[PDB]
Amino acid sequence: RGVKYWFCYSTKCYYFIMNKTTWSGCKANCQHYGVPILKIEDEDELKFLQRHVIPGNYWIGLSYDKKKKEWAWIDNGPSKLDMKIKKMNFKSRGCVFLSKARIEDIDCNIPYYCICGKKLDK
Amino acid sequence: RGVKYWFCYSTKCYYFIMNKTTWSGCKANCQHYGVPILKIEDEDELKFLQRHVIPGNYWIGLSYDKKKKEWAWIDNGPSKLDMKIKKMNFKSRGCVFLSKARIEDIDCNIPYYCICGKKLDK
Amino acid sequence: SIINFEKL
Amino acid sequence: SIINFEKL
Amino acid sequence: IQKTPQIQVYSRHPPENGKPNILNCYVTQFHPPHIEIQMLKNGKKIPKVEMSDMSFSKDWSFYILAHTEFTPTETDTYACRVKHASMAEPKTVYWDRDM
Amino acid sequence: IQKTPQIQVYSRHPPENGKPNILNCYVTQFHPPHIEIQMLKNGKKIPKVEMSDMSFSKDWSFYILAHTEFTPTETDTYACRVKHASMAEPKTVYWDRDM
Amino acid sequence: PHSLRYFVTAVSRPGLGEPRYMEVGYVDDTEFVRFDSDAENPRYEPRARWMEQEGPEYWERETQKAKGNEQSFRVDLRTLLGYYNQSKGGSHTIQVISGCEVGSDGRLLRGYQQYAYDGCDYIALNEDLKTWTAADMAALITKHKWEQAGEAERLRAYLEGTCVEWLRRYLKNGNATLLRTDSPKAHVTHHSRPEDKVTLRCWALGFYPADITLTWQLNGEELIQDMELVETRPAGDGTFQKWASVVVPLGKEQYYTCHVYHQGLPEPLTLRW
Amino acid sequence: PHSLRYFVTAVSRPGLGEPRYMEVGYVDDTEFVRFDSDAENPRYEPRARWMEQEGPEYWERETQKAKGNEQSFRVDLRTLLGYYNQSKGGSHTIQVISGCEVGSDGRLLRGYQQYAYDGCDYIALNEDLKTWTAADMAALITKHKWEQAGEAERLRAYLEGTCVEWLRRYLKNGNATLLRTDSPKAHVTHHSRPEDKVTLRCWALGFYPADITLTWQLNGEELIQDMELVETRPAGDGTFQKWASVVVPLGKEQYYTCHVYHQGLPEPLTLRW
Repeated sequence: RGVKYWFCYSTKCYYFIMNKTTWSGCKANCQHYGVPILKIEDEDELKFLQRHVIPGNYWIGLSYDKKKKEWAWIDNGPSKLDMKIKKMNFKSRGCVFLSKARIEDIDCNIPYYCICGKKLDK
Repeated sequence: RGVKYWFCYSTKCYYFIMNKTTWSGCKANCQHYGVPILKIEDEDELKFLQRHVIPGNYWIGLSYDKKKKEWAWIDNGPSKLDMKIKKMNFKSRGCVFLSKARIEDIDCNIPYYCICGKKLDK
Repeated sequence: SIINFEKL
Repeated sequence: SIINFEKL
Repeated sequence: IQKTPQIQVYSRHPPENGKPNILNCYVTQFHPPHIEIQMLKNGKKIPKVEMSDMSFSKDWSFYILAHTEFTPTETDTYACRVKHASMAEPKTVYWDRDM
Repeated sequence: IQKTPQIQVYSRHPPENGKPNILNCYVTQFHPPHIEIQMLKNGKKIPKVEMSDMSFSKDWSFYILAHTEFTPTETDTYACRVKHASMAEPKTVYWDRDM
Repeated sequence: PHSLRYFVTAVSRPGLGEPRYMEVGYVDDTEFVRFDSDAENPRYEPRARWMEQEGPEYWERETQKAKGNEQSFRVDLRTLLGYYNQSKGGSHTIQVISGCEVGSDGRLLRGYQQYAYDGCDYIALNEDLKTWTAADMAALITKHKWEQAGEAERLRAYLEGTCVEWLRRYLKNGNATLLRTDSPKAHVTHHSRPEDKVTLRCWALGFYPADITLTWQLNGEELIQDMELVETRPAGDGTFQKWASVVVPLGKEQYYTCHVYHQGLPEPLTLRW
Repeated sequence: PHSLRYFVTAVSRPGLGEPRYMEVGYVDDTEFVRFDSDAENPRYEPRARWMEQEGPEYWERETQKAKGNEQSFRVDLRTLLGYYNQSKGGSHTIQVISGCEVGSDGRLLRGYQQYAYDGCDYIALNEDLKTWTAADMAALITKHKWEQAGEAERLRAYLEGTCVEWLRRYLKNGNATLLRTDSPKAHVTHHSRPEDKVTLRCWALGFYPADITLTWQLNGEELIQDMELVETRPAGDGTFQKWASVVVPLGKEQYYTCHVYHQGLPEPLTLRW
């Protein structure tokens, strides 16, 4: 089955899976339609995303690394996004979601919507 | 030389030539970078364009046809854009431009900026 | 007969 | 001690 | 908005036929907050059950715990029937000691 | 905003050496409206010239017509020097009967 | 069809007194009235002969209305200065366009009011003639205002009646003018050039109204591409001139033709060198 | 680190009297106070033993503050009903989150106030603790308001001092609790299945706090993909349980391992059937 939708913005296109899954849910789907689970590059892109998105929570490629004692993006690369909204350290686990007004850390096993980001400029 | 910039929105990408030319100026350039001189499909797309654009006038694929006694788009196809802002008939010539708050008919030989539209969904 | 303008 | 809320 | 609840019918301590215990029906991730939860010891209602006070998580979805002392075995089948807007029909869920 | 002017130094009636006439310097498509226009009959200023009243087109750019009676030929070279913000140096333009 | 368009200009000028204020109105494509501040005696005077058909009250009426407007704007220059956050040391410009159009049936086809701050759209009423479209956050401020103040409502009435109604009078006050048509006189001129080629020039002069169309073709198809062209210009005697040229292989001159389309030309013109 | 989070719930209910109002507060991950409207005597009572260390004035103080809030909201339900353009016949919900956090050094790490209308973000103060982010045009209305009313300014003070300050007391009022740690008891269970395969289940029970991590690996790498998992659940006696299972080729059972990471486990646990 599945309900999906893809839309491009600036010099990147996104995939919006309107089917609830766990964090791994997207990561999988995402790479299965061949599009990494989303990664936010700068504050502008987030604002866009928060205004475009349909009311609800969406998983994004940003989870804590039980190993790397720290948070990292799906491409394990850096972001111009200065977020230090203090999250998951001391001792336990991961993940992050988006909504039209927030970006927040919570259990990776909660069913949310998916966002796969594909930087066209490749 | 030339100053250009390309940015995608929804399921289409655009080319924004920040170099003043006549209507033919774009039509040419546009097809030379291989992107038809822009065509507006619906009111949403126009709003987007009027808000994204940098302050100034831009030519778009919408001119009068001295032959076809009437206005038509570059693909000589239809538009869901109901514009009937009354323009150029009785007897003489053509073209249209955009700005962050208007869509207007004027001489085709005035130097404005360019907009080439490329519907990705192809 | 130009209309009379409302302030911005 | 919950803060006291301002109206929407 | 409208979100479907999630149910789990598990017990406190390891299932031991003939020994008393407590049966939990943890209904989470739903909206509107208006919800109705029941426990069945075979298909019949149960001692009106204790309704833990409701709350919600960062995500805004609501949570709640319905619990009622029970003595399992192979006696009867226990379940939890959750009526709620979001859903079409009353979704029920059976306990599974081995779950 | 800041836009560069456009100039055209043309005459009313067909250029006829020794016959009087009128020389036009049509400065259009500029901004700010603050502009300075001059006519040169060789390089020297001319009878302060008549400045048509300014206006602007749908596009917002400004227009204006500077005109001054003149008798051409091969006598001298006529031009129009336009000072204006937008530009770096005073852009001048020479008449071209054959233009 | 016919129109009545008023063009407004307000320009502040640091250390040089009150902003300069100009009000120019055009019927179709003709300046029938003017109002300047700087001018000795700022009297909303006429620019059309036929405008003599208006008594001293029209003049006087329109002159006060104007002095009024002149004032609203100085405030608007100040208003905008506040919006954007710009000092009192900078020159700025306000541009407005008010008017309406009617078809053969005098029935209003399209009316409008459009603003521009410093040569760029500020805000403009929509075709719907009830909702506005803003250029930037600043305009939003004004839009917020004008929305509650039901400005678009009041401007809707002006465009339907008032305007269209005045747009009737004027037309009668000078029909034997704003309806005249002068036929574009055309010809071609030969011009030698480097490394052997040639420039054929197509002239159109003393025509009226202003929009005419000049194009070159080669064995059938238009050379809308690779042909120089100038913006239609004013001769000075109510007429307009314009030309279009093109470079052609010397000797093979005759294979080209010039086309002149104009509302004075029942049939388009064909020229050749 | 430590936090103080208050969770607000307002729900209108047509033909059933005033909206229902609930105020629940949590320290870190513990409910230390509650305030319901419907309840016989709406007294902002305690849910934590250590909260006995507060005289009758704290209670009384917090109960009036609450009854006050309860009121502001009924108005807000009405406010929003007006914004969106919805009738008096519909049930709606307001959700707020107020609280703050401090690091080992009690120095405020992150504070916040977040709203949600009908299960969806309405508006929320930014990390900057001075600017807001709205979800829809409706929120913009409120934002416009709160901006001029300098609300974010006033909310900035609460989060820095007031909150963090109260967040100190409580912690001392019951340190010997909000710091306890129960070790997850773990084990695996074998289960037969169709067409020959098997389900190994990893159990973790009676642990505290709530976040623990359960994962299966195969010869080194985690099977974060193709492994069932349940949401951590509450046993009912302050403890939490959770399990994770996976299907493995019968016979080849030993090639799998279960990993338990928890702040009570100095070292992660390793299990096997």
